[PDB]
Amino acid sequence: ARCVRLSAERAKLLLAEVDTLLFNCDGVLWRGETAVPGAPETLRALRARGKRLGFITNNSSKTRTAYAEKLRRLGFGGPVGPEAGLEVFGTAYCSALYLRQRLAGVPDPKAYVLGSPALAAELEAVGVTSVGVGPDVLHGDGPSDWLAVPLEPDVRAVVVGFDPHFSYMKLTKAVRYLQQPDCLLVGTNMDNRLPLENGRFIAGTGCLVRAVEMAAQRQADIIGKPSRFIFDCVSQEYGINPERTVMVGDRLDTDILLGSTCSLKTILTLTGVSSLEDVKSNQESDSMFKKKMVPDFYVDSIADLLPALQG
Amino acid sequence: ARCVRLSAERAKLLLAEVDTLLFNCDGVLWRGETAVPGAPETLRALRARGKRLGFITNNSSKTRTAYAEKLRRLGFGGPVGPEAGLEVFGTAYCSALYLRQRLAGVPDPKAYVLGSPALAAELEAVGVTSVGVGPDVLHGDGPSDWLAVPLEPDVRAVVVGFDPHFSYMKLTKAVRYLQQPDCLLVGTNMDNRLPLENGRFIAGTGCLVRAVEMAAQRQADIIGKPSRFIFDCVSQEYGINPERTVMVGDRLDTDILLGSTCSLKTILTLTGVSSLEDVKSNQESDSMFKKKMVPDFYVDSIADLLPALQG
Ligand SMILES: O=C(Nc1ccccc1C(=O)O)c1ccc(Oc2ccc(C(=O)Nc3ccccc3C(=O)O)cc2)cc1
Ligand SMILES: O=C(Nc1ccccc1C(=O)O)c1ccc(Oc2ccc(C(=O)Nc3ccccc3C(=O)O)cc2)cc1
Ligand SMILES: O=C(Nc1ccccc1C(=O)O)c1ccc(Oc2ccc(C(=O)Nc3ccccc3C(=O)O)cc2)cc1
Ligand SMILES: O=C(Nc1ccccc1C(=O)O)c1ccc(Oc2ccc(C(=O)Nc3ccccc3C(=O)O)cc2)cc1
Ligand SMILES: [K+]
Repeated sequence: ARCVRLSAERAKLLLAEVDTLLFNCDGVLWRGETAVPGAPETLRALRARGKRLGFITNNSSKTRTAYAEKLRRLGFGGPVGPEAGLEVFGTAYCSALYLRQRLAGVPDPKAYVLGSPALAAELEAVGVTSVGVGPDVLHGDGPSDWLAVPLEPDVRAVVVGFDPHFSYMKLTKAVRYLQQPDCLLVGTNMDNRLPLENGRFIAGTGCLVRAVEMAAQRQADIIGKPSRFIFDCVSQEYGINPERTVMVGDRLDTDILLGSTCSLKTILTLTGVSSLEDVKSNQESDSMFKKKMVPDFYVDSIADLLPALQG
Repeated sequence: ARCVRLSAERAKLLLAEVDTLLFNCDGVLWRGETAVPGAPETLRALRARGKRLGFITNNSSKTRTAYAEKLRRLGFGGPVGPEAGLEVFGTAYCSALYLRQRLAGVPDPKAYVLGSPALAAELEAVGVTSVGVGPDVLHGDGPSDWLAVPLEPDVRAVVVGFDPHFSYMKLTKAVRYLQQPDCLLVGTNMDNRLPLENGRFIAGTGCLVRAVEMAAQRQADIIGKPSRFIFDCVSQEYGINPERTVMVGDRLDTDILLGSTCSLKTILTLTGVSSLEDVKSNQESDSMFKKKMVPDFYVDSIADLLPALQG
């Protein structure tokens, strides 16, 4: 955990020692719809050497198939056909898995999803009916009118994911549903800001999840990184061996901390949000938790692996 | 800080040593439009005894003048006419004063207010123009469209107050405005829940302010209780003497903590949010901050002061 630059020799040693590599799609492989220069060639070379490539993302907007299509379109060489989805693990699919297990044996389970269409679709495939996907503008002169709005009959969970239609009405409805102790609170991810191309960014799902949490005085179960649950899903379907697996990430609090908590080796790409200066601040601090989110190796871009892989 | 019940004897002695009593309007004096039973008579008796009564509230929805009208309407016996407003101190008015200080020397001052009409009105009286009050529904299929929406040219502050129209578009616009370093971030209050009559509650301004804070990675300046600023505003016009002043409140984290930090004596009314068990948790805990939010006296309702006052 010394944030060593992964030079070609160091990279060759690490690559020989690891037969699986896990990546964060946003900020490592690609930004916006534009690939990080050289990243596609790097991942294709890694597949050529026989290394298993897996993808972990905190984005609830896209399904497994959609993310796989993006990776193939941009030349990261995923398997073609339906099998592609198996390679990518995202908060939407993992949220569906969490609700499948937790609400197992519940008849015709339904949930209030303050989230994207893909999240609702993944839940539907799991069998969880979804309500609340879409706009919910506020109507009423005062609080009583807002609290009077009708609610769906059987809602056993609230899923907070990226919802551009998020409103105070949705927050009030979420609180009302969550007043029942049985009702679960699920947060897709806890990212404060999410990066976009050209150094632009938009507010992160975490802002919504913290708003709902505070309003209901409940602590949500966060499916996404850095929670061990997303790693457990990957481990259930990939059979990950922590000693022989690497996590490539751009965000210290989510990706790198996932690696540290789950005993995976960590590579930090500076293409994305986090910076070497942030690592230095965490290193200097005496807090052990801050020390956890310190990467084993750092690369300017994933493309810096190409010299070793082009061997 | 032993949370002793305010018996009639204790009340008479305490009233003898204190010549000013400050109250929280919501949850102590009244809930909704329904007054706490006997409270109007208590405050009227305090006026008759000569005790100076002042009001501090975290609600940005209501103007100073409107709160005064509520006080006379419900029989709490404030001075009639314009001077009524002098008695009430609220987050809207205090926020306007804060912006008067910070935006002093600014031509045509403007702010993006995620808030009520009353908040904008108080700002307007101070001279600060308001933008964004009202619905701003999100339209557009993706992030680029949302960030392309035009913004007003001159915004030197963003004020996050209770906004029933809060939406992701308003959060994005607030983030964009706060990206300029000069732009200030002001939060009217930081309450997670606000109480309503009938034991129901809705989400608080604090949830919205925390969402904006996280999205902008900025620390908002919180005007409302327990911030020292609201007490300074009260003291500017009242000349508060801590030895002779009491704070009557229903919420430990806001009212009682203001009393402790500003060295005012504290009475807890159980009519509102906080409960004796919460006080017990703070007393038992070894955290010093929890010990700060422990009331000196506790009264079931302010009406239990009437026996001492009817003397
Ligand atoms: O919810 C969306 N749509 C709809 C909802 C209801 C009805 C119709 C639609 C309709 O698109 O017709 C939606 C969701 C997302 C949208 O863009 C985004 C694309 C990508 C991301 C993203 O990088 N996400 C993250 C990445 C890293 C870490 C966290 C996140 C996160 O999202 O928390 C975000 C938004 C557009 C429409
Ligand atoms: O989130 C809160 N609770 C919970 C969340 C999950 C589960 C349980 C609870 C549970 O309280 O059982 C929360 C707690 C307390 C809250 O009041 C507050 C009151 C005042 C302030 C405040 O002025 N703070 C600041 C002061 C000055 C400058 C900046 C700030 C700032 O906060 O930035 C904060 C919270 C609210 C929610
Ligand atoms: O009690 C209230 N507050 C608080 C009390 C204690 C602690 C915290 C808060 C706290 O708000 O954080 C309260 C009272 C009344 C409330 O109804 C409201 C209803 C409507 C609006 C509002 O913007 N309305 C409009 C805005 C734009 C355009 C039109 C309108 C309209 O009403 O036509 C605000 C508050 C909420 C909380
Ligand atoms: O608040 C954040 N920022 C700032 C705000 C103001 C000023 C400066 C900063 C500034 O980062 O300089 C913030 C930082 C990092 C954030 O990622 C996080 C991701 C996840 C969690 C988290 O609890 N993850 C959970 C996982 C499992 C179980 C429970 C939780 C839970 O959240 O309950 C915290 C931070 C977010 C905001
Ligand atoms: K960077």
